[PDB]
Amino acid sequence: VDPTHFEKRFLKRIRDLGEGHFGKVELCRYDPEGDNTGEQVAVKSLKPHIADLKKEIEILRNLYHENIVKYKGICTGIKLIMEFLPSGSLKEYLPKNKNKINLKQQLKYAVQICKGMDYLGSRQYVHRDLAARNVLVESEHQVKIGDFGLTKAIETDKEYYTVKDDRDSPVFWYAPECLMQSKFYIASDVWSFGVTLHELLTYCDSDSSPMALFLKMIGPTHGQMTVTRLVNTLKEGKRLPCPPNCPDEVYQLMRKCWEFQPSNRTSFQNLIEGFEALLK
Ligand SMILES: COc1ccc(Cl)cc1-c1nn(C)cc1NC(=O)c1cncc2cn[nH]c12
Repeated sequence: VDPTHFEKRFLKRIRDLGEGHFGKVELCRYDPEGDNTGEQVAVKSLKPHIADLKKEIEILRNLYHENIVKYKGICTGIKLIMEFLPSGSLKEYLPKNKNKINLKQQLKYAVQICKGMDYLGSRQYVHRDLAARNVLVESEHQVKIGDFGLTKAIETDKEYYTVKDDRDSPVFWYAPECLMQSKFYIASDVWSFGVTLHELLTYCDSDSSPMALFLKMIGPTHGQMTVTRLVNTLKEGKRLPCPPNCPDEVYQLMRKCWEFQPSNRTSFQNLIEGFEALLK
């Protein structure tokens, strides 16, 4: 028997966890004994794109890191089986736990995301969807990168992957090169980290979201010119403001993620040293 092969007949749905445009994550119990004693697992499936989910499954199967959600297996069409993290994402957790989470804990979460991202980077992968909604909460002390739906492999001796299909893109988290030429470098993930760091520092407050803040800067009435206006503001050197109660030294580390040219951005290794210096 293969412990990574899950039988559909024993995979019992409890409740929905969340959904995207094409994919959904559900809480299930894998109950072969039929008595509700089986382990609870997170299950990713496509709504009634199979090729992309199969590639996501193979990517996650070969990632092994404390700050990366654990692959458990598959249910053959296919479903992706992972460990279940009941606290859900930072987007859902932080607004409900401001009393539990202080700056020091926010900076440790920041270091944790950089380590998981730095490991993905070392495996020649670009995430392309690094946002707080994709960071899962293991406990009040630990976070994990929780989804790899847009992840792509960067070729050896090549510095980026060029994306053909940009239809479901989080443009308010995207670096200028991604917006202008659909070019995804590891430095593009560093740009997205800075935006995810802004979210985490504002406790994922809806009124202060990256989307809300940028629309206040560029104007909300440009329709189809919105990405063009976004690129214009970025070219002008304009950036997301300092989160309230965020010290300048943390803001300055965030500003280095957003250097217009990919080459001038601080790397994940560099950011880790930065946060650890502030924690000590
Ligand atoms: C990263 O999260 C998502 C990614 C894609 C989709 Cl389609 C939904 C969610 C989602 N939305 N929300 C609101 C919560 C989600 N997920 C969880 O709570 C969850 C818990 N334990 C383990 C895993 C693995 N993937 N997701 C997990």
